[PDB]
Amino acid sequence: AMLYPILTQSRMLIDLSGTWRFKLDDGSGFEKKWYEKTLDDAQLMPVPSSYNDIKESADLRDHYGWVFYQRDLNIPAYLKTQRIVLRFAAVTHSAKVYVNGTLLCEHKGGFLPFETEIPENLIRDENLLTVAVDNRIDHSTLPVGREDESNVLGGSFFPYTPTKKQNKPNFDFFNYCGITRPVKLYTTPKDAYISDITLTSSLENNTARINYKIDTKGSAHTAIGVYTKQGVCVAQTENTGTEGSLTIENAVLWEPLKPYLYEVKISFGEDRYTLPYGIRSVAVKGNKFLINNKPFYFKGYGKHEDTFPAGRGLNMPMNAKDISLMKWQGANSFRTSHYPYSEEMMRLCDEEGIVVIDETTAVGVHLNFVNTFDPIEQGGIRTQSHHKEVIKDLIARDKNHACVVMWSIANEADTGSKGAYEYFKPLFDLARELDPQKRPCTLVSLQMVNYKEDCTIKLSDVFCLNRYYGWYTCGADLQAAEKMCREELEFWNSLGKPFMYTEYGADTVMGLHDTTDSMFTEEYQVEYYKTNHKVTDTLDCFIGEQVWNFADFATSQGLIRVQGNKKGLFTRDRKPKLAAHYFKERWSKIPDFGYKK
Amino acid sequence: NAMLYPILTQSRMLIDLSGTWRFKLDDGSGFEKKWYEKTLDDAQLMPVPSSYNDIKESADLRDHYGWVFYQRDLNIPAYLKTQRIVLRFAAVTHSAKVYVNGTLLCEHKGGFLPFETEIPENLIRDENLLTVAVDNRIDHSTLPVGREDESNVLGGSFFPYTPTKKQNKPNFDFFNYCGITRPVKLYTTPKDAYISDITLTSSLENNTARINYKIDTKGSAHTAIGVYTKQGVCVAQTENTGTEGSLTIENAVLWEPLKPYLYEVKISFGEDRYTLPYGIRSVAVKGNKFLINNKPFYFKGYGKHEDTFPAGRGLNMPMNAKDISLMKWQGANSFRTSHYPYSEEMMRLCDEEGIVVIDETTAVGVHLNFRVNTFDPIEQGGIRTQSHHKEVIKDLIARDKNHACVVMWSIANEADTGSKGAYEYFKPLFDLARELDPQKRPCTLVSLQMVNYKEDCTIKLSDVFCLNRYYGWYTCGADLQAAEKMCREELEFWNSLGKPFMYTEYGADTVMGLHDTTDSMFTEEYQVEYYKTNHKVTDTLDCFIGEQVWNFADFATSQGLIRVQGNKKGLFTRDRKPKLAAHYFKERWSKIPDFGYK
Ligand SMILES: [Cl-]
Ligand SMILES: [Cl-]
Ligand SMILES: [Cl-]
Ligand SMILES: [Cl-]
Repeated sequence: AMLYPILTQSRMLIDLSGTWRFKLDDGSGFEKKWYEKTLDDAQLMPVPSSYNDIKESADLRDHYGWVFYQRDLNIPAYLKTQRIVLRFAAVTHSAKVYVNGTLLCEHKGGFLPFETEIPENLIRDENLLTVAVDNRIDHSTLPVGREDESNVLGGSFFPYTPTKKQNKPNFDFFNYCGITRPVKLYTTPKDAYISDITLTSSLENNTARINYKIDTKGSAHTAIGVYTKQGVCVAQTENTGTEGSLTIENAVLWEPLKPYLYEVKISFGEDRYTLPYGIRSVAVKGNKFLINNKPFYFKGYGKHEDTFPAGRGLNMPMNAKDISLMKWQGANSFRTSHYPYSEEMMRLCDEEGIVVIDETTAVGVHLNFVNTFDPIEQGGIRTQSHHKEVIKDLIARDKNHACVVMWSIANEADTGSKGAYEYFKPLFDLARELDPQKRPCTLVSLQMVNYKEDCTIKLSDVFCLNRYYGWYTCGADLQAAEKMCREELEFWNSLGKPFMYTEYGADTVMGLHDTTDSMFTEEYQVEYYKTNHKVTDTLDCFIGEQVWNFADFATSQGLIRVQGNKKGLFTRDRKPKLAAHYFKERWSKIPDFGYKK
Repeated sequence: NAMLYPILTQSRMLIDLSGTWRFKLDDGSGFEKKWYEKTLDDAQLMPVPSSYNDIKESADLRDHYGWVFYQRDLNIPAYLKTQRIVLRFAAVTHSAKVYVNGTLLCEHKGGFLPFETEIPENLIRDENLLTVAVDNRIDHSTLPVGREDESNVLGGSFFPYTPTKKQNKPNFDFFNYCGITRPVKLYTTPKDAYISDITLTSSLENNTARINYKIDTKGSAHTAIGVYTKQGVCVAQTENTGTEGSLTIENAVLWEPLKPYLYEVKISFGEDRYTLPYGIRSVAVKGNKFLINNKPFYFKGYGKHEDTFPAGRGLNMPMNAKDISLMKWQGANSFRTSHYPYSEEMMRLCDEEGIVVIDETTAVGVHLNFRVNTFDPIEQGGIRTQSHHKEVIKDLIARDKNHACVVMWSIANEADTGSKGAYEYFKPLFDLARELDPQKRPCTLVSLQMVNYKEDCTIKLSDVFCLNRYYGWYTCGADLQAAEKMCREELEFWNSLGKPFMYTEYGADTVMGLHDTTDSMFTEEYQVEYYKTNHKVTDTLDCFIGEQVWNFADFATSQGLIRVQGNKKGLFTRDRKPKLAAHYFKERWSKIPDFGYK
């Protein structure tokens, strides 16, 4: 259970972000127990931020292993009358958290929150908070790191021996690590408090019924009230226990680009918590993706959390800039490729009416780009257990978001190979079991020669395809790209279920131009997209287009990465390429609902 | 006036109120209709802290004239009422009205320095609204100055036209970024006895390092002070002490440029607890030398701006750290807070990192003639800024007095200091700065390039002459031989005065990616040749003790025919990428020591 920490009449909220001490592990930090004392001979690092790009050091950017963050934590003893909690919104990839040299918690998974109470007895007059952060990835982590597998995107013409041991990402984006999202101290009443809130809605005529389950610790009485934005109470139930329901007459529905959030206020004993909440329905019916019973057409992007110089770190001005650009362009949606995004972004999307495909950290689950899904004993991928935990934690965090309409279980896994169905079926079953709203589930399909053998066909409610007709195949032959595109997409269209692009694009360096089709130029990016839409616009089961990518982003180094991935419609500093203007024109003429009715 | 930086302590809560706020442009009725009394209706959302101008894609918002309203809910525990509850605004640009529920709590003028107000506990209901109205308007009474009838010298048209809407008329180059620029926080102290200010100075005579302290308090209680090394070893302490005293620091390590050392000075008063980082060092001007720890310093660095995309002037902690890392990579040791006080987070980071700072007021644009003279009597049209200028000096020194990194106060940038009345305007301000700084640091004003440079009143006022000169850009453009000759003729006059002088600005607009082997303005090669030409002169002058370029990085400005999407004089681009000249300076500054160059 991970409610977003907020300031309330029963809950303090103390941000610990700022300038922290920082030290690379030299192989002796745990042996010499650096967490027991002030870090010596240390640097300074902003928190929240990825650490890789803050300095000018390749040894720091390309570090392998642990680093140690630390700050002083001097708090009033009178907080000891309350329950005291340290919340880590995200520490990438793995964390060990120490207060005064006592290990308080550990966490695996770099993109979801975790928390620990501080035992009263540990809090001295002066305290040290130390966070050790591990950046290493392998066959057991999500995202996956290679072990003996070859570098496909960053391969040399002639092999060489690396100077130092390094991570081997099985994914494109740069392995930004550190204290990615805010660290905060918060409090709740000690004896009785709210641990979780679950809300589902049903629309009977113009009356919404909101079913609630309020999970609590301790013995007290539970109450719930639903308020309009302007502050009018529209439903209230007292002494309701855990489960109940209530109704809102003439409810205002949350719609894409037309958001409406009620405020759901909960009391339990002395505890107070307010959750914003939008009322909307999601259903797949035939080849339609229905939001509030209307056939939606996705217009948008796969994104990354990527800005300079914080890397993956929470950047709230850029989040607001990015949503503004989305509305400027006529987009209505994006996918959280390839990890859960910050709660601050997710809550902002609820407020702004941006639809979200919420995706796990499960990218790189692919050992043949020994079978990927062989038994662990025979060398198969070792991620399924953690994959289950990620699904649990992602849905627990994001279940109440109106903006989340579909779960993406994995990106570009080896879904055309033997054992893939056996790996994924329990994960799809888990997502359907745990999501109270029973939203659609998908996996994001890698381009593959044997596409009819993609186990997505047996599992997903929507088929989500990553396809690069005119880039990774048919480059500079867009007539051949159109023919190859049509041949495959007519197969998917024949299945009668909704399908969409979750990735399609062409690397494009701003400022490169040619009137005559030429890879990496701004004009070719436009022609690539025109060619694909010639096909997709004729297919009635094709219900959405999300480009790769919203913006240029950092990646590992190699011969096909021109200082990162250049498939953005915008540059890394959010400037529009020619194709950004193309999509503004195109999306201006396509309705959010009823394009393919 | 006293403004200790808010920190989390054993006696003090610190609750950051930054985040997503509601935001509404005023339409002329916001105060008449009392928008602050209810939830903002039909509002937008805006991140705090940030400038509001670049977050959306709206020219009407970017170029808005007048007021905007920010608002958020403020639901806090009633048990905080056993403490003193304070709302701290680190900066609201330019002027602010702060309401809790329907009640005006405070008003502030001055967009770049903090202000705070206690929240009366009777005002705190079960649910509260916090509304902040923010005014962006500038004129002859604000710092920075807005033009009234004066014409646009950097953005003039060939043919006059009537603007569609009334707009601000900046009398300064940089863009008029406004909004809640820096964090808003709630903090608490004990009610009955608390620390209001701490003043520390250093004494280094007789081979003995001592810290002198003055602790200002409210209420009645006992005072204690201890000084601690980085590793937490107490090196001096006393309990039940006076408000003023001194502590000897045995084995004292001095704060040095690029070799910082900060002690932790821990103070208690009653139940209140506060910790101040502090670097021990001396600053003095003697003859033609700028002495830090009695050694002859050479400034290497930049005039900066607080400018990043998309937050504008807003606090950007990752980029602050990036910028310091780039300065150290380049071999710089210093910068100037052009043209306004910077965030406390930046200043405290400079103390931690060993970056020397020239700390400048908001007084840019004090110039009505770039016929009424700038410093004519107010009643005949002269500039109306002197009263606020005094307040800014008091507030700046009160905020930054304890920083080792601050070695000089800059009283104003490019004022009309060659005109009649300038000395009379500035003498009380130099006197005030010298009276109020407990460390009595050097004072300067930053000198506009002017034909009659020998009449610059800086000569009668300043401890260091700080010159903005553009030999090879705004004069002698594409004639660097003439630039060298003109530069030498004037800088030999300054050298003949025998006092320390330096460049605080010099540079050439440079669009990254434009090149020519043959001297051509706006190319990366010309930027290098411009600097080579200037250094041919400055390296021969024994009283020239510092070079700060204009600018660290490209930054946003008002629109016009000589601003190629902002000011392009950065050594780095706005996204902090090095131009050819940034590599030139890395090589040059690598060969110039911080001490003993001249
Ligand atoms: Cl990627
Ligand atoms: Cl790609
Ligand atoms: Cl400027
Ligand atoms: Cl300039």
